[PDB]
Amino acid sequence: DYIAHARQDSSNAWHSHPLQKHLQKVAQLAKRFAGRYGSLFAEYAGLLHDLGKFQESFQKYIRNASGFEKLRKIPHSTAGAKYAVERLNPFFGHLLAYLIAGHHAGLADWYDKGSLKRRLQQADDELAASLSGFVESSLPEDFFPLSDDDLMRDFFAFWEDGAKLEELHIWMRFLFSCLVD
Amino acid sequence: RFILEISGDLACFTRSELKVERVSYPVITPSAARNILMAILWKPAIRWKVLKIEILKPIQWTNIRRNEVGTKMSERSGSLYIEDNRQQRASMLLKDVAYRIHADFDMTSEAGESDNYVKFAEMFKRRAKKGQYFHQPYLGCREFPCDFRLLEKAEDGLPLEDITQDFGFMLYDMDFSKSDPRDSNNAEPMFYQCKAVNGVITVPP
Amino acid sequence: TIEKRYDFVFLFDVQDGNPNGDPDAGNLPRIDPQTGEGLVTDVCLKRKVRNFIQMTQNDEHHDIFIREKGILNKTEAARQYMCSRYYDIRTFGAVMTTGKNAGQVRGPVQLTFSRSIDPIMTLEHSITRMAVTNEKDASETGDNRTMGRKFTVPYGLYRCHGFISTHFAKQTGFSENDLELFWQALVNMFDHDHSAARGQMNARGLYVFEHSNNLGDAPADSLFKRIQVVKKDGVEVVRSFDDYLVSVDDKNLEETKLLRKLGG
Amino acid sequence: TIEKRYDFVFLFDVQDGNPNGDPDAGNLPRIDPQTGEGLVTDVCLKRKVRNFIQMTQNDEHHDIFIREKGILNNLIDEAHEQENVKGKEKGEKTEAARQYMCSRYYDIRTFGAVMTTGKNAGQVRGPVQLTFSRSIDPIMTLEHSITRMAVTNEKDASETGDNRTMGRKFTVPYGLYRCHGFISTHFAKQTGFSENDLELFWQALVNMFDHDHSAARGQMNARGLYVFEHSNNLGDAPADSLFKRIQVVKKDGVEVVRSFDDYLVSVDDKNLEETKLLRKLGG
Amino acid sequence: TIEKRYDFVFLFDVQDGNPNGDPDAGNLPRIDPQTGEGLVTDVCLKRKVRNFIQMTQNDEHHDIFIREKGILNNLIDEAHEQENVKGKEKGEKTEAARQYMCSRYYDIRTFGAVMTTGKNAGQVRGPVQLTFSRSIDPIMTLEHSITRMAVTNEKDASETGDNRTMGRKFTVPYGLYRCHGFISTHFAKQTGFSENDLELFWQALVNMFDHDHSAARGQMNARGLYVFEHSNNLGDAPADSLFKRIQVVKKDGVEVVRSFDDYLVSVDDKNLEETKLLRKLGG
Amino acid sequence: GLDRNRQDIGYVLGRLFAVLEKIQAEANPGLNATIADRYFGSASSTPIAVFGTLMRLLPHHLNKLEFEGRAVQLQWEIRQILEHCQRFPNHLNLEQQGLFAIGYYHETQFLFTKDALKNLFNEA
Amino acid sequence: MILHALTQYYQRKAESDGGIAQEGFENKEIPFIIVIDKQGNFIQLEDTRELKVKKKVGRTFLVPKGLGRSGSKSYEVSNLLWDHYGYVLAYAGEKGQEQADKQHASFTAKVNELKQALPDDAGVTAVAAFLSSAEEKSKVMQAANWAECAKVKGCNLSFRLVDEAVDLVCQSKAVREYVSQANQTQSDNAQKGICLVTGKAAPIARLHNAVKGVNAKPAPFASVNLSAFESYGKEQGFAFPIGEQAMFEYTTALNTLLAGENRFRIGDVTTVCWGAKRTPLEESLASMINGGGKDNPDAHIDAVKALYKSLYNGQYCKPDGEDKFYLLGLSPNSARIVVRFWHETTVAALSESIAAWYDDLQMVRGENSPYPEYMPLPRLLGNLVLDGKMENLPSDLIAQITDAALNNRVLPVSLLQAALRRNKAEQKITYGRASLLKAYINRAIRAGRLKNMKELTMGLDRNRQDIGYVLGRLFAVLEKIQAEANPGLNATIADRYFGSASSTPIAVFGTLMRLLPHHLNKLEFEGRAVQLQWEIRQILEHCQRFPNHLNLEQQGLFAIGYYHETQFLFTKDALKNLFNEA
DNA sequence: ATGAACTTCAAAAAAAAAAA
Ligand SMILES: [Mg+2]
Repeated sequence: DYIAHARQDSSNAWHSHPLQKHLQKVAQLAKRFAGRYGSLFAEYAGLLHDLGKFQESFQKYIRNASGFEKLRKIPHSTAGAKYAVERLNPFFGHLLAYLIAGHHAGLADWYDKGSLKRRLQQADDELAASLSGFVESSLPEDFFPLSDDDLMRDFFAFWEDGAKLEELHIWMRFLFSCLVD
Repeated sequence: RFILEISGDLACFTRSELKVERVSYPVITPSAARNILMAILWKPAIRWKVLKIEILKPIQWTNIRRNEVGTKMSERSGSLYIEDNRQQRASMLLKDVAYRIHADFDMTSEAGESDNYVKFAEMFKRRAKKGQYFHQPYLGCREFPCDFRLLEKAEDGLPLEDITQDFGFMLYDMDFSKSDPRDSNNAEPMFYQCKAVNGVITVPP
Repeated sequence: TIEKRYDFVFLFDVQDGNPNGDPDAGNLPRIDPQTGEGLVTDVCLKRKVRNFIQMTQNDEHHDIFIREKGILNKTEAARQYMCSRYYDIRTFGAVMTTGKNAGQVRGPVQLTFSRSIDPIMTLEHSITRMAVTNEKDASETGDNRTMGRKFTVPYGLYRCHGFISTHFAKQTGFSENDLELFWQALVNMFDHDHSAARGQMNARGLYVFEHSNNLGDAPADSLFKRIQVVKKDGVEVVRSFDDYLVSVDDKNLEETKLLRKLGG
Repeated sequence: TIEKRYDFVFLFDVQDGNPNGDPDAGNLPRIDPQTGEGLVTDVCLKRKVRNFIQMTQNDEHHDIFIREKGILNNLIDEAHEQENVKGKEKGEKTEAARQYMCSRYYDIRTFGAVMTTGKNAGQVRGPVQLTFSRSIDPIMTLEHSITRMAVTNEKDASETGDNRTMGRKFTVPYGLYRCHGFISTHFAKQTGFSENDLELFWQALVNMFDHDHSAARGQMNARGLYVFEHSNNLGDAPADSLFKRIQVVKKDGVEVVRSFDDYLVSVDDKNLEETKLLRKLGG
Repeated sequence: TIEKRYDFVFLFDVQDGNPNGDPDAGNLPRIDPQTGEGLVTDVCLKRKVRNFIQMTQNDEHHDIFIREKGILNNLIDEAHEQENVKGKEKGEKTEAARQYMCSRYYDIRTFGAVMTTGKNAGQVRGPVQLTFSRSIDPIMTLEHSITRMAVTNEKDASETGDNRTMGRKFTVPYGLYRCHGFISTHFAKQTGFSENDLELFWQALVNMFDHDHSAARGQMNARGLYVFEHSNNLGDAPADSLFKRIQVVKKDGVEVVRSFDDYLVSVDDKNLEETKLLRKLGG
Repeated sequence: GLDRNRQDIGYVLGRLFAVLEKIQAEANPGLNATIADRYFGSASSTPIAVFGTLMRLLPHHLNKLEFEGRAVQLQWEIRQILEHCQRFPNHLNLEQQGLFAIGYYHETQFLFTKDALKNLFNEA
Repeated sequence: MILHALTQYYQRKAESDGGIAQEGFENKEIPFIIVIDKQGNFIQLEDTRELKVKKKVGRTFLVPKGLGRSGSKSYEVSNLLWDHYGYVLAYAGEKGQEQADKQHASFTAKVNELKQALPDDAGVTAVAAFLSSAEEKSKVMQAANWAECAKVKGCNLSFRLVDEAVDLVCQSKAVREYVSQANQTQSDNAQKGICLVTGKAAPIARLHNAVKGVNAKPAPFASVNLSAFESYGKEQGFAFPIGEQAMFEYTTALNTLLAGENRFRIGDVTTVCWGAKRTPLEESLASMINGGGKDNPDAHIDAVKALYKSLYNGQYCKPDGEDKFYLLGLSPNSARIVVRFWHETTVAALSESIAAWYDDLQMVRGENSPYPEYMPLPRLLGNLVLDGKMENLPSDLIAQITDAALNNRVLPVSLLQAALRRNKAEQKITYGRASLLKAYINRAIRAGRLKNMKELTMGLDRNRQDIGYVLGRLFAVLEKIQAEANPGLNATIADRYFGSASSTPIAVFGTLMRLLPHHLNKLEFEGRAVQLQWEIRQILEHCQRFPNHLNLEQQGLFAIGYYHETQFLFTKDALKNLFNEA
């Protein structure tokens, strides 16, 4: 616990991907994945990419669907995104939420299709559940630092003279690539 | 100063721009506000002057396409036959309006002998409290009556309580200065509302 | 010219028809969008007065000048002539292309959008025609149909407020005879302006208030609140005028008002 | 050109069927949803009069602005190939064509017709104007689920065993519909609606359900036609004062009405003798 | 075509059975609820007349627009594979198709048919319009629960060997349904519905229950067919002023009926002979 | 939701059948086919058919009732119901058809509301 | 504010570098651009077409403004260097010559009087030598694709000389300046003041400019031209003294938004929405943004575009606004423009009608309900349709439910009628018919169209006493008991008794409830039978008699009651709980 | 000469859910 991935082993055993190390490894992996671009920035979405996987409900679905300790299709991408938007910054939070809530549903719009503005506003209960899972058993409270002052660095280490708006989408997809990869 | 309190179910202070497709000025035009105060009392000695509109019910709209007629009436052609001269003017009307027009007046050049400002003031005061008028006041369009009242200070809740919408340049009061008797050649003076803080003050020219 | 100010509460009703359809919305009776109460633009009332005076008079001094092609088929010396031979120009006023106030003759009779008393329930009756008009898109093999739309108000007691101003009658020459014609109109115009769209309509009361003053010794609001129209006690949904208590209140107007109950 | 003004109370009824089904509601009879009272549109009874005049008159001066293959412009333009082809100067050619149909089309004389469609052929008001007849009592539309033992098309389910297209046959178990009608002299002047064209309409109202029958409407009957003929081309009395005069109430203690025998049509011919004539044609 | 208009009262009863089950109501007989009186859709008797004509005629010009494998668009498209394949100019192609479907199919010639569907064959009203059949008295639908010692698909087969699917058999212990009907001449002109087709229809009405028997019907009979043949193509008398001549009441002292011997069918042919015949075809 | 004085013969018979099955289901609660399961179909439609036999069958349930005073409790409301039943109708009217099911479930509620019958009996 | 909110984003889009026509021009849709050499000699008639399925006529070249010809002697007006296949070639598709040659006698005159006033351009000297040719213009008709420009009435040809290759003759930096000089000198000596929109002196523009995208033809949005719409003898644009610089701005502000992504139909009412002046973009958020943040006028229009789209997406989110979106919901009259909407309000304030649509439409859903939380209108209306949502009546239905939904108006009776039709025609009440009936009946209550009844709730109302709603609940429990007794049923009492239990309860519920004891007997958990019989007792306690016939009001209740009670039964422990609290 | 009648103008416009 928490069971990020439940793999029914080829030997009819079951191995548990600990969400602790799942998020940790994904963040570390998409810290090298981004270079000077989002190294410590994409990880803060790597840390959070499957925060909703902490859902007490999802930790009843990933078991049910993948046959760990013996069908609902519980959303989990949105919870990490809502966590980001409330913790870092209205800018960095939504930046990071594009990556997070899209990490399985595909990169989302803010308004039109698969809108983030809808999912985040509807993620409040889901984020409450998933964050309760996160705090409930393990995962020291400084596991998700989401240090905006530090996260401001690789944003401004790459966005010299601010963030171009007309091509801020390219991170939203490149760092998205870092996360989804 | 008179704090008369125009109100009516519907109102159309039709924006000059959207006249053929009537879209009411969001609040009472200081011309329509004033001409109301000429409907209750006027004389070619009194010259009304709206000092401060105060919106009393929120700016709420209802579109009403009326089959209006297209052409003036004329001595030349002795009938319209509307179905020939039909037009369908939409009317974005102001539903459930109310306005306490804080208006006063002045004495014109042709004030006559009995130029008593108090005379016309008390005349209008009696007219408004009693309910008298020369003309049931038109909320922009005569199809809309001004269920008025002559308030003393304040007897209705103005809705734009906090600082509210600046309706931009509204028609203030069409300039009948170049006009001969009976307003032939006019012009339109217009005013920044100034805003609608809670009830718009107007600008004396 | 008349020498009294008349503020009247007309109360007509529509029993099974479209009192005044909305060009906004095809032809459905003008509802008040927020409260559902039906609207009947006074120009509709101003039309049926116009129509009635066009049907009945058929002479000079009582033409309409805004006449229907489908119902009958110096400067202040022709504008007086227009306010002489045209009953409408006197009654409802004019915008004479030549004039003093850039055209207007206001005319005594101001009129109110006839708001229904209670929420009308516009019944969208999709009617059919067993025939197409044009060589339609689908004026096709099987049959020519032009499935249509005709709305009704299953009942609406529409309340209009008119303000005959004796001050305007003096300019227009709107004499007491013309104003009597006007009452005859309101009362006897939904008996003559019948149609398919307009169903059955009836002037269920024309409560005029004659004022001893030219200026008018009342607030018109106070007078109209003397004509209290309510749904009756046990009437759940209104369907006829006998489902409304039209309780006039002549108790206090008696100072110098005259509640001429000219239609009810 | 009739010289009186008529205000009639037509009272027909539906035994078992759609008096006038609502295409908005499958073919449910038009119910005033608030009261459940049935509705039969103006156009339904106008069409049944039209059908009666397509049945019984069938000549020029009584055409009907007509049935299925009724491209209406094919008649409207037919007006413009008349005595008014080119000498009537479109301004009044429209009126001349309008008068041609008010000479030819009994429907356009009796009722109006929006004829401004093709080569604009006028726009007639129609001296005879019926009102949406409301059943006196709530019609208890029964909404029978009929069956068909034959599919129509090659359905998504026109499958192996049986071909079936069940469907709906809504019926009113009984409805006493009260049409009000207004035969205005003023528009009888512009359309030439004759006293003859009016007796044809009286016959039509009395007999137009005996002849316009269907599976949909089953049995409908004209249960009474009380005409108020006023001495003047104006109105002797307000119309509704004459229609409340014919008061139809469900019988003393029938909770649901099954037939005209469960209604009581009491007329009040006591005071109309002011100068008026109540001529009772069906009741 | 016929040159008289007919209004017939067709009293038919059901003794122990479901005259017309309401698919909306299980299969329990159609009922006028607020009066409990039974109903038998017009389409039900039109169906049994169709079954009768399909039974007896067995020949072209009297087909039936027909039984289960009766994809109606197939018959309609047969109409468009005729003398009017192309020679009838899509406008009146559907009218020639109507004339065909009327010629071939006695169903269509007699009752109407909505055949606007496939290769559009027009829209026949049908001179013969039976109404709904409202039983004279409230049918006391018995709803006889029955048993079957057998089940259907081995999914409802018992967890033991004892298979049974009791099911329900709704029967009217007696109901004298009364179907008003109208042979309209104006639409007989449209369909070519002739006095031969009409005599076929009268035979069909009398004998439509001797042949359409079910475990559901139990026993239905045609207790009377009183046909009012008007002199005119028009109606000599209003249809319901005729149908009130066939007054069917429960006899003097029957609490509720159990056979036709419990109903008095008083026929009043006293004064209808104004210009008009009453022929008691069935009773 | 029980009109104890409804007088609607369908409703009083529904109430009567509800108490009849209440007694049967208190006579032996472990019961494969209560009179709802075997008689209701006609009790709702042909009250003369069963309701005669339902009361051959009733005194024996009243005997089988373990609490001998509970038998008086339920028999009393059978009588309270049957005051409103001047006769078991041959065939229940269609209105009465439905009101029988109404009565069954109204009176069944009244019986399975905790103190209702024991109370209402004590006001007699 | 209707137009000063249009002038005040022309001044924003012209300053956001969004590419709006600059002070003398117009993004005219020029379909069949002409190519000429430096001295005439027609080169090619390129067509800059090929867009959305109706091939909209041309790439929008930002050419000198259309002069609003509109008259009997319309030929004299002659737009500068782009006009018409009748103005450029003297070719009249249907207008006949001397109504196209006089056009060409003035279009050539326009080009030449430009050439004399603008020499040494090689773009206009080229066309002025192409308009003094009469043969190369003839060669224009003998072009490869000329036959396709003759098909489009009112084709607008324009003169791109070769050797500029994207730049028209009317794009060169002399014609560009000439127009910026011919809209700064000629359109400045007019009636001196005073602006309606800006309030500045700004010489008044009679003939406001043909707002395109509303009507069948570009119509002058603000245009008082009939004998009496003129108020004070002001005559057609002095009735509303809008300066030329302000008239141009809002006219080309509508023109772009009715040609941009701003345009979207609310319902049957084409609407241009654009963000208002955004707040100063609070410093922290502007720290990351470079520039910093810019007020792109049409930036977050999606918030409102995807609000009305949410009514069909079913993706409605209750929005928190304070970002105000101008929403000018114009619509054609015939050739005037009817402002049907004007909303400076936030998208939250605009949502109050779709929110009320999706809150009146709220209906119960269990867990893992395949139904969306806010159910999309097309998929919602698809529960009214025969079998697939295209035949729902495009006038009293899909086109009017939307108006009854976009505006919080009363859903038409044609929903009870249609939703009930499908309830007893599909023999089941899909969420979407229950939800849509809940919306209808809630708004019928709220409109006083359904008097005695009280508004429905999301949940089953284990109350409500409604002789239709409680029988809907009764049917729901009856069918649940049956489907609980027989898991696999081919004819549930829905499929067999619904059409008459919904509309005619005595016909059925007197016989459903004889099936009921047998269904309860067959329940494998006899305690479950007791629970279901208990709740049918509770349901039927609210029922004093099955009604002979259920009013159209209550067959909607029956459907709503059915779905309420059936999703109460299919709730996790609802019946077990409610039973256990008795 | 003023105002209806008429003649030009311009050449539409189109959508719509999943679910991580
Ligand atoms: Mg994941």
